[PDB]
Amino acid sequence: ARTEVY
Amino acid sequence: VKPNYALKFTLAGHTKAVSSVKFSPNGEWLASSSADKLIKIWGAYDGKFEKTISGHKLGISDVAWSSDSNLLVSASDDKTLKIWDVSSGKCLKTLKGHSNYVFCCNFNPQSNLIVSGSFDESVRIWDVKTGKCLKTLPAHSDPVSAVHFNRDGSLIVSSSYDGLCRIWDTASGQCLKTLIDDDNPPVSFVKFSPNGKYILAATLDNTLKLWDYSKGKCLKTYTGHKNEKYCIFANFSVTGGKWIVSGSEDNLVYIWNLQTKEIVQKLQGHTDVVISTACHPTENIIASAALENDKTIKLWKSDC
Repeated sequence: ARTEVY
Repeated sequence: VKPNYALKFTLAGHTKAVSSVKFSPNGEWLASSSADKLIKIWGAYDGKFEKTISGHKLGISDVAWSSDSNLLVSASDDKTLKIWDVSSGKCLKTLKGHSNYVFCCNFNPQSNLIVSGSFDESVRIWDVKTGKCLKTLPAHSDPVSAVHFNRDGSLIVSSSYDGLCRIWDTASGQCLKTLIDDDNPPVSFVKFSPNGKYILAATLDNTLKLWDYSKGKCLKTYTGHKNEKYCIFANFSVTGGKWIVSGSEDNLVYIWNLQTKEIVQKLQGHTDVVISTACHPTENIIASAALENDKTIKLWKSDC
């Protein structure tokens, strides 16, 4: 998830 | 004084974006986690591939070493954490409890506990020996972006997209303090200073801040970099000059003088957001890692 934009 | 970090190694092993890089306390290894569901262990000084550790069902957002450098904990989209015997690569424990992505994790200095933060908006405290969840702190109102023990282990700092930074008592689980900004930007990273007196907090308004959480006053402010989208790691560099070290969304590694707040160095080489940076425990060595368009890990060495 850290490698994606929330 | 001004650092002179230079590129020594570029490590290409992951097939997806890297999420986190951490140096072992004994200074021997660098651990990397990635969206490719894998953990990799490399030599900290030469970048030599040591091993691939697999078992997670989905991508991994974070890893952390135990104080004895023998264990690794990983936080994954599969809603679990995993405790790994580094020397064998075997999963010792699977920490189950979170109801969404596990985003961040850390051991306490004694390494009997593990703290985790999650997209389920909670912070959990786990016993390493049994793998059981000891406490569940209803910490935030949004995904928890960072969790970190102080050097004594009695405090846990947490951050979130909700705009809050919280100090929790480890023993009781009580929120001991709540740092508040009236403008309330999403807090994407937080970490205790190596003295427990301050917390370094990143906010998604291109700002890093050195806070005295006790008085609730912002002591230092570091800018110049780009950070509006991702939860990028930041670090206190203490082996040489006292620097603040952070990745940036403009593909660079930023290094500030802690006291003067001036940008003292920019490390160039990555071609995507430098999501993660870490500082070697004893040597002037920085590890950096970047997202999908890059997927590499870089090691940088300085004289001071």
